[PDB]
Amino acid sequence: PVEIYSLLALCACASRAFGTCSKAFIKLKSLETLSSEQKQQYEDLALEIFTKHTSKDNKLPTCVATGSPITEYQFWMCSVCKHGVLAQEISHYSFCPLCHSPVG
Amino acid sequence: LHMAMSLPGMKRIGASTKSKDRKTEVDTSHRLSIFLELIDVHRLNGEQHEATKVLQDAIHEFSGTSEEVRVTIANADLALAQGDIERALSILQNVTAEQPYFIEAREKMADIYLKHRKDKMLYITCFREIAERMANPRSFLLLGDAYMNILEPEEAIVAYEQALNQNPKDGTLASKMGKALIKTHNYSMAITYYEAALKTGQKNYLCYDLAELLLKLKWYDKAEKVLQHALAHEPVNELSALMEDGRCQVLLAKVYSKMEKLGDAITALQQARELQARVLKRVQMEQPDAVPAQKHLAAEICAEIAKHSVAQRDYEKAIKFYREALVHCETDNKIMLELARLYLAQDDPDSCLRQCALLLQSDQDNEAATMMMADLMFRKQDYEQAVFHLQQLLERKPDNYMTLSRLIDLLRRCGKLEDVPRFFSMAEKRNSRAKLEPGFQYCKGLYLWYTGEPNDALRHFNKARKDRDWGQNALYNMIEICLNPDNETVGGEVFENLDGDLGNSTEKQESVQLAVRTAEKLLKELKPQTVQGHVQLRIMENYCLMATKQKSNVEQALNTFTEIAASEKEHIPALLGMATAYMILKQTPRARNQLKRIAKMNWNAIDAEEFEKSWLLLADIYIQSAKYDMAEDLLKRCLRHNRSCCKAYEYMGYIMEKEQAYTDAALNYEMAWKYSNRTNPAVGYKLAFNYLKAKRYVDSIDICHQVLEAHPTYPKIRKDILDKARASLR
Amino acid sequence: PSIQIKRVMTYRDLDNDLMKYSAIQTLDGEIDLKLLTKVLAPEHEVREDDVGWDWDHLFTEVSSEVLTEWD
Ligand SMILES: [Zn+2]
Repeated sequence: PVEIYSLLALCACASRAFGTCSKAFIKLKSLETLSSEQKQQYEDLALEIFTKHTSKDNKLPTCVATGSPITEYQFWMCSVCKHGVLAQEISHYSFCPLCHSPVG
Repeated sequence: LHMAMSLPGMKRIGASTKSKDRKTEVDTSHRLSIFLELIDVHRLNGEQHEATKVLQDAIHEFSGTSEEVRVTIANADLALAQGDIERALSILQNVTAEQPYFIEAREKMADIYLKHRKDKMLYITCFREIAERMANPRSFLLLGDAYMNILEPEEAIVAYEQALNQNPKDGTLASKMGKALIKTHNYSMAITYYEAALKTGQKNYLCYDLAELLLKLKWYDKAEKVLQHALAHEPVNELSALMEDGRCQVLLAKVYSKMEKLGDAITALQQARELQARVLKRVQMEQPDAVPAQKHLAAEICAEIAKHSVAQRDYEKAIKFYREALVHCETDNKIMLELARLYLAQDDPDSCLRQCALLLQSDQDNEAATMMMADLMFRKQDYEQAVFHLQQLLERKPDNYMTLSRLIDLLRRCGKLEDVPRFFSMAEKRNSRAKLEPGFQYCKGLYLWYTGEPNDALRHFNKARKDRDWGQNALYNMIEICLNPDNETVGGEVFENLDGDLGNSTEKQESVQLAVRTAEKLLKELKPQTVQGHVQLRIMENYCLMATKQKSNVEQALNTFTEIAASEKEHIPALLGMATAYMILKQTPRARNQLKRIAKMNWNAIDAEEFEKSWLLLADIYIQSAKYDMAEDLLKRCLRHNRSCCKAYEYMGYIMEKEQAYTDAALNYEMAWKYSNRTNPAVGYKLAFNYLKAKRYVDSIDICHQVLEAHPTYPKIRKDILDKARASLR
Repeated sequence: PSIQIKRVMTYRDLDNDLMKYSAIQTLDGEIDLKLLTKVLAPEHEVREDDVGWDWDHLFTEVSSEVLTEWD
């Protein structure tokens, strides 16, 4: 969880998603596998971030190529990994991005 | 448990056991605990059928009782044992609000939804039903905790507010409000809520919370005002009021320390000390629980008083207050370390050694205690045993790196760097990724720099510049390397006059400009935290200005160094900087007088490199003024305090040349040539010449070959040395 | 190669990385996120080229790298 939510918080900070950034530090601090010094570091960094800026912010199958949900009903599907890729990004890959099996 | 079965009343509670002994009757909860423990033990024993039979016995017996729901929970647990999710869900769904332990059953419902099916909406609706069926603050707080677990802070805050509205004051619940508001990082509304609370009929606990919050995000004045308003209460003898006043006084002292009022902080800490003394007197009989906590708080108060006295340079009262704090709590390693550090500061080796021995008895590794004891006994010049202590600590804990760094420094001052790499061996043995550890990288860079390969040492340092702890020291070392890579005497002119034409290469000036630019870029990376850090940053910025070789910049650095020296008395780095500024600007007599003053003070374990630079520059001045005797004395001093100072050995070789001590000059030049990693062809030239004069032709030829391999174009060596040595072989 | 050339190359190499990764290393240029960037990975480590992953060759590669890593 620590890597997941640190990456999520970093993405939120780099993408101006401070609501998700706060939702990320909440879980990051609440994680039980962290040292007290590490908790203090996370709390101090969150304090600096949220004094700088406001904390308040502004299932379907998932495309392997770009993580966006596959809205369209007709979509390219892999023959092995059983995970689809959008019709606008199928032609770019000569093998399935998830499993590197041949496209087709 | 089977013997417990035979206990009276442990068979069908309510079977008309007319013993007329309704004082030792088996409590229903106790009996259910016995049965559940037996079921769990049998399940661990593999008797699944027997455990199920006992569970059925419990269900049959306790039907219609308050504890019966718990049994069903255990039954649901059995389903979780069997993996039948739907069976457990139905069993817990049978639980209704009227029955006791309903909250536990529905919480288990929610946990099963969350862990297995991961239905966040169902996980929410479980606690929503809990809140709706029992409108109590407990249910609403549980719902808020659920939302915080699903990471929906806004609805969690709404639920918390509903909880604190169901009971308007509720005491502790109000404080929970603030913590919730402080956890979701909604700081502005948290401040408003604290102000609203404080405005009416609330006790100073919310005052403490608001003061802590204001301190956290840097509004010192408002925190001080709130603390003073809350502390204006009369000195009530109530114990709780005493503890509240003590903690508020401590926090106000921290506020004053933050906003730079030392005397007020000390007065507040003294008042807190008196309050804590009263608390310690009362609690030993009035509250058995708080005795260790109050003792530790008193120890912390005394430690803070002593630290601020140190900040005021009142060392005796600092020692007294550390002794008081240690009396309050003897197991505080940090206070012991601070006391040892002050004992070292007061130049009292005996007390520091005693504290180090006590701390090492308390804990064998205690890296910092090893640091202080090793430094103390290095002051005794017992190099071998201090190296032994550091080596034993490193061989016991190869992961340690700061100990490794201090070992590298001690070995460099001992001139025994050859043993450095082997440690790396087991440093690499413990972890295959140990080469990626910032501490190991920093130590490797330090070793490479001390052996005389600045570029690769700088590259190794680079990988440690991003460390949380090693970053600052790594940046310092990169700045030092870039500003002056050749490790020559800044402002010295004993050899600069000998380098009249060699320094005319424009590539040297371009490299100097590039290094200065890189150092200025690195300066922005540094983030000083204390006043000492800012002083160090200013000192090295002044050094960077000096390296720019701009007369206006040099004079500005001179003025800044003079101001810093006036600000901090007897500051060795400032004295060295201002003396170098006088030297470069040709204010030579002023530099001579300043270095005469500097040499009077004694060497210390913190400013060793500044001391060495000062002594080297003074030796430069003396040699320029033909004062060979005292220059020789100072150079011997510098070599005594460090056994691998290449410049000192080169100066000694030059001195022995001036007296035609060809053997001694050859030895010194050889040592300098070895420790410089043969990157200075001029030193090799001098060394080969000294061998040639001493009639040692083969060694002269060897050194000439080494120099020419290092630099095939280095002139005046083929004929003036090599050819003459070759002609004199027979 | 000239020693000054080596020094210049080292200085340029050191200067490169800071401005290379300042884009995501810091927020707005004043807040340093070194605490959160520690979980990221090197650029080249997250580059994958579109090549078929047959079981045998992939297994041999991962086995070899595991054996090299394992000790
Ligand atoms: Zn696929």
